[PDB]
Amino acid sequence: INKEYRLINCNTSAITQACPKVSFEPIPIHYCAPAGF
Amino acid sequence: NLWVTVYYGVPVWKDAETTLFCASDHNVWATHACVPTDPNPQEIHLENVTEEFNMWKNNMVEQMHEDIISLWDQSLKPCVKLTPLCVTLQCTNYAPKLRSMMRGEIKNCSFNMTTELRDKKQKVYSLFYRLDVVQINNKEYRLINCNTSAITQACPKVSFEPIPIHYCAPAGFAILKCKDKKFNGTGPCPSVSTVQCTHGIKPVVSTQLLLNGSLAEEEVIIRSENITNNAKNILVQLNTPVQINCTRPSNNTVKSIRIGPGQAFYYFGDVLGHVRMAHCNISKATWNETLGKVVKQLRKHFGNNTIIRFAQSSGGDLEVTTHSFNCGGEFFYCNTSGLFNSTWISDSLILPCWIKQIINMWQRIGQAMYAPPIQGVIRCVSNITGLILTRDSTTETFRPGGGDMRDNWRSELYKYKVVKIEPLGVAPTRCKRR
Amino acid sequence: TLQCTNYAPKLRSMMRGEIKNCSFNMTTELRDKKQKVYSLFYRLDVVQ
Amino acid sequence: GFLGAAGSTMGAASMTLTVQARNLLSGIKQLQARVLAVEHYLRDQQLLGIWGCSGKLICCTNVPWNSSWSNRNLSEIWDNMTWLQWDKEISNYTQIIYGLLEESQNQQEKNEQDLLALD
Amino acid sequence: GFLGAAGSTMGAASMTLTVQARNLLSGIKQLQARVLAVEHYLRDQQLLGIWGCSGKLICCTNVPWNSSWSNRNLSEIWDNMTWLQWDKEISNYTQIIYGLLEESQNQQEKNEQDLLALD
Amino acid sequence: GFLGAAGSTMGAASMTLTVQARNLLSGIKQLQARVLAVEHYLRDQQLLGIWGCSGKLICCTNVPWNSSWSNRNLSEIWDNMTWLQWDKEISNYTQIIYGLLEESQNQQEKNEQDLLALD
Ligand SMILES: *[C@@H]1O[C@H](CO)[C@@H](O[C@@H]2O[C@H](CO)[C@@H](O[C@@H]3O[C@H](CO)[C@@H](O)[C@H](O[C@H]4O[C@H](CO)[C@@H](O)[C@H](O)[C@@H]4O)[C@@H]3O)[C@H](O)[C@H]2NC(C)=O)[C@H](O)[C@H]1NC(C)=O
Ligand SMILES: *[C@@H]1O[C@H](CO)[C@@H](O[C@@H]2O[C@H](CO)[C@@H](O)[C@H](O)[C@H]2NC(C)=O)[C@H](O)[C@H]1NC(C)=O
Ligand SMILES: *[C@@H]1O[C@H](CO)[C@@H](O[C@@H]2O[C@H](CO)[C@@H](O)[C@H](O)[C@H]2NC(C)=O)[C@H](O)[C@H]1NC(C)=O
Ligand SMILES: *[C@@H]1O[C@H](CO)[C@@H](O)[C@H](O)[C@H]1NC(C)=O
Ligand SMILES: *[C@@H]1O[C@H](CO)[C@@H](O)[C@H](O)[C@H]1NC(C)=O
Ligand SMILES: *[C@@H]1O[C@H](CO)[C@@H](O)[C@H](O)[C@H]1NC(C)=O
Ligand SMILES: *[C@@H]1O[C@H](CO)[C@@H](O)[C@H](O)[C@H]1NC(C)=O
Ligand SMILES: *[C@@H]1O[C@H](CO)[C@@H](O)[C@H](O)[C@H]1NC(C)=O
Ligand SMILES: *[C@@H]1O[C@H](CO)[C@@H](O)[C@H](O)[C@H]1NC(C)=O
Ligand SMILES: *[C@@H]1O[C@H](CO)[C@@H](O)[C@H](O)[C@H]1NC(C)=O
Ligand SMILES: *[C@@H]1O[C@H](CO)[C@@H](O)[C@H](O)[C@H]1NC(C)=O
Ligand SMILES: *[C@@H]1O[C@H](CO)[C@@H](O)[C@H](O)[C@H]1NC(C)=O
Ligand SMILES: *[C@@H]1O[C@H](CO)[C@@H](O)[C@H](O)[C@H]1NC(C)=O
Ligand SMILES: *[C@@H]1O[C@H](CO)[C@@H](O)[C@H](O)[C@H]1NC(C)=O
Ligand SMILES: *[C@@H]1O[C@H](CO)[C@@H](O)[C@H](O)[C@H]1NC(C)=O
Ligand SMILES: *[C@@H]1O[C@H](CO)[C@@H](O)[C@H](O)[C@H]1NC(C)=O
Ligand SMILES: *[C@@H]1O[C@H](CO)[C@@H](O)[C@H](O)[C@H]1NC(C)=O
Ligand SMILES: *[C@@H]1O[C@H](CO)[C@@H](O)[C@H](O)[C@H]1NC(C)=O
Ligand SMILES: *[C@@H]1O[C@H](CO)[C@@H](O)[C@H](O)[C@H]1NC(C)=O
Ligand SMILES: *[C@@H]1O[C@H](CO)[C@@H](O)[C@H](O)[C@H]1NC(C)=O
Ligand SMILES: *[C@@H]1O[C@H](CO)[C@@H](O)[C@H](O)[C@H]1NC(C)=O
Ligand SMILES: *[C@@H]1O[C@H](CO)[C@@H](O)[C@H](O)[C@H]1NC(C)=O
Ligand SMILES: *[C@@H]1O[C@H](CO)[C@@H](O)[C@H](O)[C@H]1NC(C)=O
Ligand SMILES: *[C@@H]1O[C@H](CO)[C@@H](O)[C@H](O)[C@H]1NC(C)=O
Ligand SMILES: *[C@@H]1O[C@H](CO)[C@@H](O)[C@H](O)[C@H]1NC(C)=O
Ligand SMILES: *[C@@H]1O[C@H](CO)[C@@H](O)[C@H](O)[C@H]1NC(C)=O
Ligand SMILES: *[C@@H]1O[C@H](CO)[C@@H](O)[C@H](O)[C@H]1NC(C)=O
Repeated sequence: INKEYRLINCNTSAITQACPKVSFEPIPIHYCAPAGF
Repeated sequence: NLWVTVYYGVPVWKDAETTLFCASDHNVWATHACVPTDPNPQEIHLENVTEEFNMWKNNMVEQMHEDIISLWDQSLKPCVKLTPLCVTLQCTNYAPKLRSMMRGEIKNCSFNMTTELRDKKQKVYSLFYRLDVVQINNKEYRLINCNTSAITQACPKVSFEPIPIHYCAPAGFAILKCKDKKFNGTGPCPSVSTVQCTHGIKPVVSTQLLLNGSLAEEEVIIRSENITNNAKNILVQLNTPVQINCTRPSNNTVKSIRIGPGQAFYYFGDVLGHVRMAHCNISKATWNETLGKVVKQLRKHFGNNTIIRFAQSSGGDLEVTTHSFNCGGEFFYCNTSGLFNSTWISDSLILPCWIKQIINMWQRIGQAMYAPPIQGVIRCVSNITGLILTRDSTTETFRPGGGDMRDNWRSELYKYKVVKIEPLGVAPTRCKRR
Repeated sequence: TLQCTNYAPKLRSMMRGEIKNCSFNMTTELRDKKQKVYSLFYRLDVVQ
Repeated sequence: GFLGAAGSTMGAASMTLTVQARNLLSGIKQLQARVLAVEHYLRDQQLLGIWGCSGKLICCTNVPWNSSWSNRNLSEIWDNMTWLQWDKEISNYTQIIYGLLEESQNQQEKNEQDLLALD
Repeated sequence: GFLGAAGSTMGAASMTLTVQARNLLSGIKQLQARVLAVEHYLRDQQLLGIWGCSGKLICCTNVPWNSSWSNRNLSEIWDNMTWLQWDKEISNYTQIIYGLLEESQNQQEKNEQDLLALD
Repeated sequence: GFLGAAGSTMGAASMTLTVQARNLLSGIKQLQARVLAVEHYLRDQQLLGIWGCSGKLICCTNVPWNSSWSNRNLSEIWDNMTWLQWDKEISNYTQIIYGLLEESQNQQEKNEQDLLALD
């Protein structure tokens, strides 16, 4: 802050905690055309 | 010796109430779910077609206010909510020695304000108008919003300048335009033309006087649901514009602070010059001519031997008793006391204006918005193209009335009607199927 | 933090302890002012 | 032009059906509006289908004219009336005509099937 | 009424196809339901199209009956069985019948093009 | 296969029209995509309807070929060119052909109505 410190995000925005139950491991996603394309 | 023949695509339609599309060529009125307009809009005159129009039952007014309110709220939601500003204020007079009409109008209020760190608080001083800050018992005051609602800080990057919005029919439907000079908003119209989409309508917000609207070229048009029912408003469409120059002459300072993580509050600072009151300059000769045309049309409707009197609004809140308008994000309220002060028996007018930083638009109670301040001196020029009148037995006294934006929008949508196409029909012919 | 007592210290209607008379600091329209308020709660909502 | 013949006589107006037919097809409520327009179009196309007119703008049937629905002669109907006036004059009969058209097509389809059955 | 003939024999039920067909067209989830219903309707209309049956409810074709699909006689099929029983009877052959109808219509259209070419 | 004949000559590719016809009908943005696909399909079907082609996949008309649109002979067009190249070749003329087809169908329908009117 200038011992006394603050979180780096304090002067940018509120910080949201990600839900720990949700995995972040990438899952392959297939993109499919809509009918007519 | 006649048989039924079925025709598909028959030019027949019925009255319909359906959803219209947005079309328009940051601004608060910018709409993402809106399509660019037609570079060459089509209009087809319908020869020898007379059709009944009714502005009072037009279903596009309901869509107009619903779309404007929803768009407004959607634009305001993703902005800073001023929850830590509903605090006790300790206020004094900003300039106690002023003898102008701004004496007592601006108060210098102190409060303790939360900071980015929860552990730390910061005393802040700021100026407010006397209409936003109300006495609790120097003196102690509170913000009026604390009496009824929370405040959202409007995003300073969002402009409030009205952008003309076009309402386009969905496929299978069409919009008919009366396009008949001296049409009084009701009954048969012999000049009906078909349009796919209307011209642009600006979301201009005002009361008592209709700003930046369409002009009636042939003559002043007096429109009412029932011209002898005093419970309804009279919508007057002028045949000449009246130019009005409104300003906030003070050179105001703007300050900004951070109030929480990523949250910031913007506020009125000190005054960088002499304190002057906001006001509007209206030409007296032009208004005099406007009054003459309105009076002769009122005599035509109520009798040529009737004495007509204009007077100031008898009551209601500031949005009803005074004229209101937006200039560049600043919200002005003006007395108009010198415009509706005359009795008819048969060079420049300055109107004082007040500023309210916290407003309640569209008569909604429980919601409120705090506008950001704007730097320096603001001046705006607009046209008055219509009036709102309400009637009170020898003398008929009229007052501005107003207070309902659906009448202001109806005053523009009166020329258009929405219909549904009925492409199928039958007729007798001398024809048999094999 | 809630501070509670017995709303009805003497009764034999099987309600002798069903309704508590509780008080708390609460908040008010202005963040600077707090208002102590008293209200009644059922024993099923309030737990020690 | 679209609906340009709306004020024209019925005879002249019958030659402009193409324009309205093309002009019947040209954010949750915008999608709803498009779906409703599609539903109305499909209802009209199905109604033409049941009448055996799915591929035509103008089709003749075998249902006779009652003459009680309108006793005007063809010259008066086609030259001295607009389609709006005609639609108003038979507003009380349209669903009866529709029912008769459906019955006529059913009889035509069964008779056609029986004629095709012959060797 | 809608499905009123569902329990009737196939012959009698063939005379009520119009009411059942007309009733096929009659926040986000209901809009999805409307779109799905439209898609199914259009799938049926396109299936009739590729078979050359888009213009009518009862469409005779040029594909012969295999007799392996069902060896019941014509009288038994139309006078004794219901449409639900018939659907069960040939539920395993629909994908073959539709393909044959498609091929038959393709050959019919090519033959029509060759016949029209004759001066 | 879908577009399997896309690289084939126009003649050979004309035999797979039913594959494309069947396959073209196979969170709010996804419903919007489905509705737009339906609208494009219906506009194409309406366009065939106004031309009087009903449900036919290969529709022969009464509009002559002008030869200014493309001066290739029939054999060169069908045997030595693909549909992609052909479609690009005449991309500047498509709306003229469409207008001529609509006018031709309107005249055909009026002529048929007048022929049916004869006793
Ligand atoms: C009726 O129509 C008239 C005609 O347009 C309209 O007057 C116009 O109002 C707008 C909005 O106030 C004016 O646009 C502003 O003009 C000032 C001139 O000093 C500019 O400084 C403004 O830009 C500043 O503010 C912007 C944010 O609002 C910033 O993004 C920008 O960077 C600047 O800081 C802005 O351009 C417009 O100039 C006038 N028209 C004329 C001819 O002056 C009138 O307001 C309409 N009636 C009503 C009731 O709105
Ligand atoms: C609102 O009032 C405060 C308190 O008087 C003003 O701040 C003081 O201003 C005087 C000079 O006018 C200074 O000598 C003091 O040191 C200031 N004290 C603090 C704590 O600021 C403040 O300027 C006033 N607001 C405006 C806009 O003038
Ligand atoms: C409205 O009119 C008044 C006077 O009729 C204007 O006031 C003048 O403003 C100028 C601006 O520099 C001053 O120099 C004059 O001394 C003022 N005179 C008076 C009598 O007030 C005012 O500026 C006008 N406002 C607008 C927006 O046009
Ligand atoms: C505070 O914000 C500024 C920009 O507003 C940024 O440059 C600075 O790095 C921030 N503080 C920290 C500790 O990151
Ligand atoms: C801010 O809090 C302190 C706490 O002692 C108080 O004395 C002061 O008056 C508060 N400021 C205002 C403007 O009420
Ligand atoms: C709060 O709202 C009520 C509603 O009428 C009003 O009477 C009261 O005066 C308001 N408070 C202040 C301080 O004006
Ligand atoms: C509007 O003008 C028509 C013209 O005939 C008249 O019949 C009708 O009563 C008028 N309505 C009003 C409200 O002025
Ligand atoms: C119009 O207002 C007059 C005023 O008394 C009343 O007598 C009349 O019945 C009203 N008519 C309608 C249609 O509202
Ligand atoms: C508004 O300002 C312009 C600026 O030149 C001026 O010409 C015009 O007369 C003013 N309006 C009035 C009513 O004086
Ligand atoms: C216009 O001004 C003249 C000035 O003498 C006045 O007599 C007349 O009544 C005015 N007209 C109106 C409608 O105010
Ligand atoms: C307008 O001026 C009149 C003049 O007497 C005054 O009574 C009235 O209160 C003023 N209105 C406002 C909103 O100041
Ligand atoms: C209102 O009109 C009267 C004349 O009837 C006049 O004496 C008075 O000064 C006027 N007031 C205003 C604010 O125009
Ligand atoms: C108002 O204050 C700003 C602050 O820098 C200055 O740039 C501007 O010139 C001032 N305007 C007037 C009219 O004093
Ligand atoms: C006001 O009216 C005049 C009349 O000529 C016109 O030129 C001007 O553009 C109008 N301005 C607005 C903002 O309507
Ligand atoms: C209210 O707060 C005071 C301290 O400010 C505390 O002593 C008191 O017990 C609180 N009241 C209740 C009911 O907890
Ligand atoms: C409109 O009426 C006039 C009357 O002379 C006629 O000549 C004209 O053809 C009519 N047009 C239509 C579209 O009905
Ligand atoms: C004409 O309509 C009347 C209405 O009751 C009916 O009785 C009559 O049989 C109808 N005639 C024909 C030929 O349809
Ligand atoms: C059609 O009927 C009207 C009266 O209904 C009559 O004046 C006209 O001459 C009739 N025309 C023919 C061709 O019968
Ligand atoms: C249809 O019936 C209503 C019932 O009142 C009647 O008013 C109307 O004139 C009728 N129209 C026709 C064309 O028979
Ligand atoms: C059910 O079977 C009986 C047996 O005769 C028959 O009369 C009746 O019509 C059948 N139900 C239906 C809906 O056909
Ligand atoms: C009947 O179906 C069988 C299936 O294997 C087939 O081999 C046979 O040729 C078919 N007969 C006819 C006449 O289609
Ligand atoms: C048709 O099948 C039914 C089923 O029981 C049988 O009763 C009938 O005799 C059969 N007719 C012929 C001609 O095979
Ligand atoms: C369909 O095939 C399954 C086995 O694949 C068989 O059990 C069933 O009976 C068959 N049904 C019909 C109606 O052929
Ligand atoms: C591709 O070109 C080769 C070259 O001879 C030819 O044999 C083959 O059949 C062509 N295939 C298609 C699909 O055009
Ligand atoms: C054929 O093309 C020429 C090129 O200008 C044009 O003049 C002629 O009218 C066209 N003919 C047809 C039938 O399109
Ligand atoms: C088609 O045109 C080309 C152009 O040179 C020519 O070589 C070829 O022989 C022509 N074929 C026919 C069948 O005319
Ligand atoms: C079509 O127009 C483009 C320019 O828009 C041109 O380059 C191209 O050659 C044209 N093709 C034909 C076949 O006219």
